[PDB]
Amino acid sequence: LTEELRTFPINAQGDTAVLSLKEIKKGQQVFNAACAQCHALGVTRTNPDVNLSPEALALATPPRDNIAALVDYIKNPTTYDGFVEISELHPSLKSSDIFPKMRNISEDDLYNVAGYILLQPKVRGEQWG
Amino acid sequence: LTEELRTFPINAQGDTAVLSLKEIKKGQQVFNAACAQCHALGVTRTNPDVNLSPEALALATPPRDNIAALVDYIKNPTTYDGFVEISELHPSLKSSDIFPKMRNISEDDLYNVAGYILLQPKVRGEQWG
Ligand code: HEC
Ligand code: HEC
Repeated sequence: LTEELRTFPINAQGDTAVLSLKEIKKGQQVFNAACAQCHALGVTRTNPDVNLSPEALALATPPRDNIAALVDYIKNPTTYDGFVEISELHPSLKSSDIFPKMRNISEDDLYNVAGYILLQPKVRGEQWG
Repeated sequence: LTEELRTFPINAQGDTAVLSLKEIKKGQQVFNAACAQCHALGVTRTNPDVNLSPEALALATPPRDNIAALVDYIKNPTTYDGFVEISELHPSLKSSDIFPKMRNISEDDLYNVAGYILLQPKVRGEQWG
């Protein structure tokens, strides 16, 4: 896994960040623990269109195709059109009541899961999402 | 439990229906199995304002203060302002994927749970919601 594949847009301004492989291993864990229930393989079980594929992410509002945007999303989940807050029903830090796995999640983890999500299509191609 | 307390508005047109106590016992079961996780005591764990109290229900869009409206809600969940469908994240029949307890739910059950929900404030007063 070259440093190239591990280079992702950290924000929407185009800035790049190189994540360590270790962080990605941790992102996967958090992901497999708190997201795989409805997102295994980068899909969205109950909403096929709003996937974890680059295309879907890029077309979200705002685009969720960069680490910052993905981190924001977990901290403050919103519908695809991004105008209705769904933190009450979607896993988030203010939703840890009905989502036990969100009680010990830290920014570092959010950062890692974000890198993990963005990594998958680079390595699994269209198998992801 | 007189037949009076068991008289509820079946629809928004003001029609009344008298449910049997037996049906209410069954509604409670379905409720305790599929709703108590976020609605025990008629509350909404992750959204305090959108409760199961008569006032909140009556102020929903459309009002969810009659059996038909409540049944519709479970079949097709929508935000409080009733304009965003949240069946993908809220228990419903098209949401039974992530909500196992919704796989064997029948209209009869929906009808019973609806009666149960509407019964609680009549017997628990403000303790409910
Ligand atoms: C089921 C209970 C879910 C779990 C567990 C997680 N997510 Fe989810 N997510 C879910 C739905 C039904 C939706 C669509 C909401 C809508 O109406 O738009 C989503 C969406 C996302 C997205 C946005 C996808 C996109 O814009 O294309 C992301 C970034 C996302 N979810 C990430 C994510 C993560 C990291 C999770 C774990 C912390 C997670 N989700 C859990 C349903 C569910
Ligand atoms: C995982 C959590 C969860 C479960 C389980 C759940 N609900 Fe909800 N429910 C919510 C949330 C959160 C809302 C608020 C949605 C909104 O308006 O944004 C809600 C709202 C509702 C409302 C509308 C309340 C109002 O005042 O308008 C009703 C009716 C309702 N749920 C009934 C049920 C019933 C019946 C079940 C079971 C079949 C159920 N819910 C299971 C989380 C849950």
